[PDB]
Amino acid sequence: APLFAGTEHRAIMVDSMLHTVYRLSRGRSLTKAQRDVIEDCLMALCRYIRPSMLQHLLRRLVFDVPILNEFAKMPLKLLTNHYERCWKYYCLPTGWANFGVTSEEELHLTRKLFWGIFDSLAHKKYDQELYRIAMPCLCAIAGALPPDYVDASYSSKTEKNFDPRPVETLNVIIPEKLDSFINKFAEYTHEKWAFDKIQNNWSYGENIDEELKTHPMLRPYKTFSEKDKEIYRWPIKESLKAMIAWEWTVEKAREGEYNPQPPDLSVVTLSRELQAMAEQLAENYHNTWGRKKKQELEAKGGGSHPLLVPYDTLTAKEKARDREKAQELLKFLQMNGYAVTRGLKDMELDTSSIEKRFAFGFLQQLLRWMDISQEFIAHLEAVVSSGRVEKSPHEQEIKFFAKILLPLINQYFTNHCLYFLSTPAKVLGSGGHASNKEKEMITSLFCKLAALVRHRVSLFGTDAPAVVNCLHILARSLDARTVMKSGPEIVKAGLRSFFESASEDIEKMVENLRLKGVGQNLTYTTVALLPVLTTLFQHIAQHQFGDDVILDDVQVSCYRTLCSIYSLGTTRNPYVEKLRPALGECLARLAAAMPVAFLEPELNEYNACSVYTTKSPRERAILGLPNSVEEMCPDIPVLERLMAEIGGLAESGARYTEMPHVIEITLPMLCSYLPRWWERGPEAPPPALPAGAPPPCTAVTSDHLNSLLGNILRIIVNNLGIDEASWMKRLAVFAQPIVSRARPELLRSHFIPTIGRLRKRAGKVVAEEEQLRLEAKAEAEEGELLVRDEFSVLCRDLYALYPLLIRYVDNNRAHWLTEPNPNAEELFRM
Amino acid sequence: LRFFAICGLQEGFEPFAINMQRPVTTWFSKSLPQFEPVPLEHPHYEVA
Repeated sequence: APLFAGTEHRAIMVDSMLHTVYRLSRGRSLTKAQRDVIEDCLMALCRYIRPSMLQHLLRRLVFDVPILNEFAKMPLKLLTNHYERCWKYYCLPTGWANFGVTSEEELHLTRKLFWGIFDSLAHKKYDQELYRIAMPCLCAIAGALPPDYVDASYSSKTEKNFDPRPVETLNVIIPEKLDSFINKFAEYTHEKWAFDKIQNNWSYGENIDEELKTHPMLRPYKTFSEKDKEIYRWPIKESLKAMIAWEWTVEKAREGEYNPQPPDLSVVTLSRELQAMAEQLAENYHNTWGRKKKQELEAKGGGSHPLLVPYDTLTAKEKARDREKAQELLKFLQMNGYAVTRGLKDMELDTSSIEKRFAFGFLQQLLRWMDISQEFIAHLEAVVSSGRVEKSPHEQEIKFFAKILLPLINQYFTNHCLYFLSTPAKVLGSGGHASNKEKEMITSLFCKLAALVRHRVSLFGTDAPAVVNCLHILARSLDARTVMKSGPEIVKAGLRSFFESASEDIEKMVENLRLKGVGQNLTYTTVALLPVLTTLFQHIAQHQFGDDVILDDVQVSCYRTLCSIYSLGTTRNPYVEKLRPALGECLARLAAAMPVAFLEPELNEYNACSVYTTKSPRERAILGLPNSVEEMCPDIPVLERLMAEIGGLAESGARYTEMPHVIEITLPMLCSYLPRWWERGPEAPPPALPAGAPPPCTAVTSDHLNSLLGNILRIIVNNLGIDEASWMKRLAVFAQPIVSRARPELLRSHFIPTIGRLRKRAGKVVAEEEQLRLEAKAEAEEGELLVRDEFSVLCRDLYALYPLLIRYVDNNRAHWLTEPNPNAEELFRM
Repeated sequence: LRFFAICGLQEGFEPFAINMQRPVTTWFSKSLPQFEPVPLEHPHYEVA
């Protein structure tokens, strides 16, 4: 198989081989081992064949796989592997390196395959094997398809080993006006065929022969015999009767406008609707042609015609050969003035390129299945609460939603995250940016999924982790700035309701912890809300959406969540102790996201992205908002009060048990808060200083960041050497961001003594280890675990402190090297 | 050199033209079309 790579020069033979092997695989009376060998050969070949050569095989698979019968299993794996391998060839605009780029026909076949499999799997009953085999294939195809790909040949009706039945033309009668048209187009076709001869150098004569270059029946249409008039009119009769069976109404509203004299129809141009009718005409022509070839196959007793695949599947060039006859017939109809009307939902859609985008239809289907999920989840909750019934009318839909949709959502919105975040001004992804409507649809999907999960984690059972992962992916892929600035009131209210409900649930958790509804709320929060809310806030802070998203009602809800968490922080309990880490992480992300300096409200009136500034004094009275920002929820201490308290605790050297709330909740909050508001406060880069700038809403300066880092180091060294301190790594991770902005004095003041103590402890422990090595047998066995535990705690302390040191070293490395520093030399020594 | 001392000097890296008594000569891609013999291994064009 590997030798088959780069076999372009024999593409026809390779395609014939692939077709023959696929037929052998589909063959009957074949033992299981033989079928396995054939399937292995097909997969090995397709592994190495170039993606472009597999187009013809994909054309057959498009027809075969959607049935999703037993034979359909191997094609599913084949397509999965092929698309996973060649995802670049289809997705990227530049294409896979050295392999070219996909074509319009290949992408159209890919979409046909995806939607056929999706619909068949959705309608089919649940089967574990089929659902496990198909889902990877759907994910691979979705990843391969470009998010913004638009199919030129889109049919709203999307109607439909093969059925070659054409329409019953002979059954329906033919109007007399259409019969006159039949005669006129008959001599037109005669003249066009005469022009074909004159192009081929053929002329009039007594008989048809290649050497003669003459035709016997090329007499003028006036003397053109009676029989051949019928021969030439009969295809025209069949076409017109076909449109009549289609119930399309053709009316001669407008008056129609040897040596061959065929009128030139190229001037006449088919519109979208005319081109659609002519597409269907070519469809009927191939359908009758395939019926005849099926008759030939029946006479033979076997075999399959290579061109038996459907018209839409057939490549454009093959379509073109038959497209010529239908388009010429309809162009002549127009020239004669005949107008054909049927009515198209295709016109109803119109160009609608954005709606034609693949991701658009995918998200539409996802939202429809969100509605179905709401329905059957409501039914399941109703039955579980009382009147238990095992019928489960929506069992198939539940299995589909849980097994196919959720992994599909996860994979698709993990692969194409940047496409949905890119904006026309700035493009994050390789190419293409999601439309505003697509962004709104994904936001609606996230909100609907969150509402579906609300207080139903137990109902979702083992699928709750998958649903929460999908929520994480959707939140990370959610673009909120554009949705808020220009988005439907419905979707904006949906996201605002998500935030408000999150705030309410967190308030309920806080009050319950302070002390089955309580259990349900606690488990739902801890499992889905705090992680999902943390991810959403991290995304907003990272992408700077904070100033745009968190405004007005969102600001109110964020205030509530913020200081509700802070109030819970004061309370002492085992559940609170367990929950403290997640609450602290969520608080840190919220602090990094908020656009208002909550810690310092005295200078709020300068801030423009505040509810008080935006809303009029008459407003905020309809809402239950306090008149003064200070009262918005007083419990939060002021920024400088918090800084004084942290310094006091650090100087007092209290252990972790003394201030569990501080280290876990407050310190991460300040670590996230200080950099953000320094960037906006004094000492900041002045890009807007030349223009009129109001006084900064915040008073944070580099002094605050230096002091906080010093206090954090003091706390870590005070708690140095404790038996169990799991908070140390979290504190180091949360304190990294502030480390960049450490004054040079920090080295001497804090880092040198701390690393010195660590070095002293390491020396003592290694001395103990050497003494143990000197000892032997039980003396060696005893104390080995003691020195091992000492080494473990020392490693914990080093991994807590060194991550901060490395960042500090990097910023001051250049200055230390430029100007020799004895402090740097001593730190190197330690 | 502005950042050689900060990064590169201690790692043992040496300036490219450190001990060259004359400036290094350079060649640039001139965009003036010129007639040149058809390569004997040209992928697309063959002269017999």
